[PDB]
Amino acid sequence: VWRDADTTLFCASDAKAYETEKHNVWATHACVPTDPNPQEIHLDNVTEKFNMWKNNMVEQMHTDIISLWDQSLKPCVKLTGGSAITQACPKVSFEPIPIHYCTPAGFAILKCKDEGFNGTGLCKNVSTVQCTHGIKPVVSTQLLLNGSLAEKNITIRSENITNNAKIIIVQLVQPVTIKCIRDIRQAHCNVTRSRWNKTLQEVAEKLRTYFGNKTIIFANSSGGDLEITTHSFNCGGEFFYCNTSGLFNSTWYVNSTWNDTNDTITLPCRIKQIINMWQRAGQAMYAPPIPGVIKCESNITGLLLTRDGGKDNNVNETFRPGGGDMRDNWRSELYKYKVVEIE
Amino acid sequence: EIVMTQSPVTVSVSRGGTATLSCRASQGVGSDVAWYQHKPGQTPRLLIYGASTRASGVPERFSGSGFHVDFTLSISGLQPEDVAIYYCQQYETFGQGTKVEIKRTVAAPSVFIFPPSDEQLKSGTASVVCLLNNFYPREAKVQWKVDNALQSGNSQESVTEQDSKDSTYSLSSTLTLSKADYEKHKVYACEVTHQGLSSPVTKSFNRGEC
Amino acid sequence: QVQFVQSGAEVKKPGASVRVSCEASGYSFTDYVLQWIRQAPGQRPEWMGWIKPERGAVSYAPQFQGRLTLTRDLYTETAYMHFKNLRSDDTAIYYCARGVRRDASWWLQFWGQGTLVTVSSASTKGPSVFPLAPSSKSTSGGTAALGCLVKDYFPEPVTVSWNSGALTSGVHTFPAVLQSSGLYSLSSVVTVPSSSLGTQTYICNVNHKPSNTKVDKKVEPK
Ligand SMILES: *[C@@H]1O[C@H](CO)[C@@H](O)[C@H](O)[C@H]1NC(C)=O
Ligand SMILES: *[C@@H]1O[C@H](CO)[C@@H](O)[C@H](O)[C@H]1NC(C)=O
Ligand SMILES: *[C@@H]1O[C@H](CO)[C@@H](O)[C@H](O)[C@H]1NC(C)=O
Ligand SMILES: *[C@@H]1O[C@H](CO)[C@@H](O)[C@H](O)[C@H]1NC(C)=O
Ligand SMILES: *[C@@H]1O[C@H](CO)[C@@H](O)[C@H](O)[C@H]1NC(C)=O
Ligand SMILES: *[C@@H]1O[C@H](CO)[C@@H](O)[C@H](O)[C@H]1NC(C)=O
Ligand SMILES: *[C@@H]1O[C@H](CO)[C@@H](O)[C@H](O)[C@H]1NC(C)=O
Ligand SMILES: *[C@@H]1O[C@H](CO)[C@@H](O)[C@H](O)[C@H]1NC(C)=O
Ligand SMILES: *[C@@H]1O[C@H](CO)[C@@H](O)[C@H](O)[C@H]1NC(C)=O
Ligand SMILES: [Ca+2]
Ligand SMILES: [Ca+2]
Repeated sequence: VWRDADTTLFCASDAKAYETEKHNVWATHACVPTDPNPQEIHLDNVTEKFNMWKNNMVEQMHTDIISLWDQSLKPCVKLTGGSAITQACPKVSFEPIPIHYCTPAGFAILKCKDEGFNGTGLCKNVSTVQCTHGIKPVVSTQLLLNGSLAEKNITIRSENITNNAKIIIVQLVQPVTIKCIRDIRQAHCNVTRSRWNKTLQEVAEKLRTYFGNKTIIFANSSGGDLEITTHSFNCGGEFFYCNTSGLFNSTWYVNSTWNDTNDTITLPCRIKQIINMWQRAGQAMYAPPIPGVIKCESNITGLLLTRDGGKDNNVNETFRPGGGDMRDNWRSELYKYKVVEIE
Repeated sequence: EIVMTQSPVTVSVSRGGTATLSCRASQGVGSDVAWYQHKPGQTPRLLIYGASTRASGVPERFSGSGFHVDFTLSISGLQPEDVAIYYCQQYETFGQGTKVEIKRTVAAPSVFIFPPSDEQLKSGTASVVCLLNNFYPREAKVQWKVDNALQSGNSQESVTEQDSKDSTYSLSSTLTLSKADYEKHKVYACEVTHQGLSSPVTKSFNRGEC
Repeated sequence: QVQFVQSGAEVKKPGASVRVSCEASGYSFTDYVLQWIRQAPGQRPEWMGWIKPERGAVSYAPQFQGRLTLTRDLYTETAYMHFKNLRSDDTAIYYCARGVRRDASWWLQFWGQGTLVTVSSASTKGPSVFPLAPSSKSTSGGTAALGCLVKDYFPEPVTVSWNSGALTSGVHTFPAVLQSSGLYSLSSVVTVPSSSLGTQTYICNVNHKPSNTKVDKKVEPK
């Protein structure tokens, strides 16, 4: 019949062959056009195991987005290894578009339709499709932006939630808008305070289903490169680094409500020219920002968290923002898919 | 919160026998448990991981079985070189350890007493040392007497690791006194009680007497 | 082969700071969690924290939060443990270690050689070495015991040999004890034929590298 397999996938997109924006440009040669009327077939009485943490689709997407970035966002200087590389570094238009991943002949994608499927285990409602949904390849840490939302309940996905070395992917039901704007390197981002606190209350409540009736604490990153200790992302081709202390700095007892004790949280940000690459070990330097107002607005649709360990602590659990491996970003979207080969 | 509780405190099995060590988890942890061997002064050594997988290079006499809350390490054909403390682990949490020793026939200690040297005394302190050599089992009572007064709280003991060839222990007890107190008394005695001795053995000397 | 080489022993006063290094080789440094574990005398292993070298993400055991930091240098593939506001019960062997597999970060197959960090108000001091002289009542044609008392040194460790390594059988060198004074002491003893006491020289060789003290002590019947 069929069985789990790894194969070379292809991508599909609605890219504009005329557009100068770099995702469009890449997708014009890397991908085919989307199918106007894609077919999805329910597999009656079929049960299948998935593992979002060992899904090779993720790796294929990762290598593609690496290629997109490499040929799109050229640094003035690269220090990959000990050798320094000088080159042209123009400002570009850079705004993600959805990319779909599809199986070639002889292979198929199975799709789990179970509500709040955690990404690992038996799916009861399976369908087959030729392509995934359209995934914007948004590169960020701490907050997942412009991603998919859970239908009904906040959903937690972790390879082992009690293993403090494992990332915890959180998917929200309601998005929280984050509005950013740009010493020409000084910038800042706003989130609605009431909305963000209601979210944390609900995230806390969900975490208690795994960790028990305990106090849930959100705290800032314990360390690492700036890309992961801040919410880093890009807007208008520029690399933003935003301090999220104002977002992760609260203690939620079992009886706590957002109502306890402007309605705006302002996050201080900086636009950096010197950055650590996510694709690759090494440093890249870009040109300063062009004069004028730089603005972008995104929806927070998920979080990347870690949890503190400890051999002794009852009473509370502490969670901190994390990320850095963009494969986890792709996983947050690809968790419900797996590739199979046909007889 | 996870607690890993090991038992027994000590396993004593004759050479060639099987040692069975247990580790209980306070909540279900699937197969996510490992075991280590630790000898004093050496780096801990991975034996078993994922409850049952033998680590590279580990002798086949080591095996593991476990799931959920119960975990066991078994050592068949027990060898003197397996004498060590064994720890179970669940991610960052470690159990308290279980000691494994070889069980052998009872062997009485040979006992020796050593007076303080002249050089030490000239500096204001007297150390008196009592040696128990090559005995089994490890449990022994060593009592210092000074002019027949039992001394307590002024001595420290040290014990060697079980010997790989004869499976015995040796033990030292060191009594520390000021020079002034040492010179106030005549008879210094170490009294040893042990399973291999039908009655306690006392070794003694008189201060200032060859 | 996967290999970790750590920096040398450290001795510190309470309130001081220490940095221990861990040089990695034989594998892809950025693809594995690197764990830091300590073990204090008579205690089980204790997790300090971990670092993921690709971007330096970390996790610190709660009891060390506020005085522990873990970093790395990707060019030399060396990890560092920075541990401050030290207390006496921080006295332990400190290790870096790595798991069996990338997705088994806790099952520690590969360990550095360890770094002793001693924390005490005591100051470095070499031992006094005193004789444990063979008894004048040693059984004729039987077995005698003699030894060396290696007293009042700091920090660990001390090594002891007999006759420059030529005498090894019958030797018991005991684990050190820590005295209420804050100094260590141990004894080394050996049993030999009583008939040898008049003809064989017996010398204990004591090395205390922390104070650069070496002692050769001849022990004979008083
Ligand atoms: C599977 O599909 C059926 C029919 O739509 C639905 O009633 C059921 O809730 C689904 N099961 C899961 C696990 O979501
Ligand atoms: C994830 O969902 C599966 C069913 O699809 C379930 O068997 C498993 O227990 C879930 N994992 C956790 C940690 O809840
Ligand atoms: C953020 O909020 C502050 C205070 O209301 C305001 O001054 C600023 O213009 C806001 N910025 C954005 C991006 O909305
Ligand atoms: C976390 O918060 C502390 C103050 O509570 C601050 O010193 C530290 O810089 C913060 N970390 C980050 C990444 O902002
Ligand atoms: C982030 O904000 C916190 C709180 O104001 C501050 O202590 C910390 O220094 C900031 N981080 C950076 C890198 O500026
Ligand atoms: C973190 O919370 C404390 C109150 O517990 C508050 O005083 C402080 O302003 C908060 N930090 C930031 C950077 O928002
Ligand atoms: C999120 O989507 C909006 C369009 O709705 C876009 O303008 C913005 O740049 C996106 N954010 C990121 C970080 O890609
Ligand atoms: C975020 O998405 C929600 C719908 O899920 C929408 O109401 C909101 O306008 C979006 N915000 C932006 C700026 O895209
Ligand atoms: C880790 O997850 C697996 C299922 O993927 C589960 O069987 C195991 O019990 C988990 N580990 C712990 C310690 O809970
Ligand atoms: Ca910069
Ligand atoms: Ca034997």
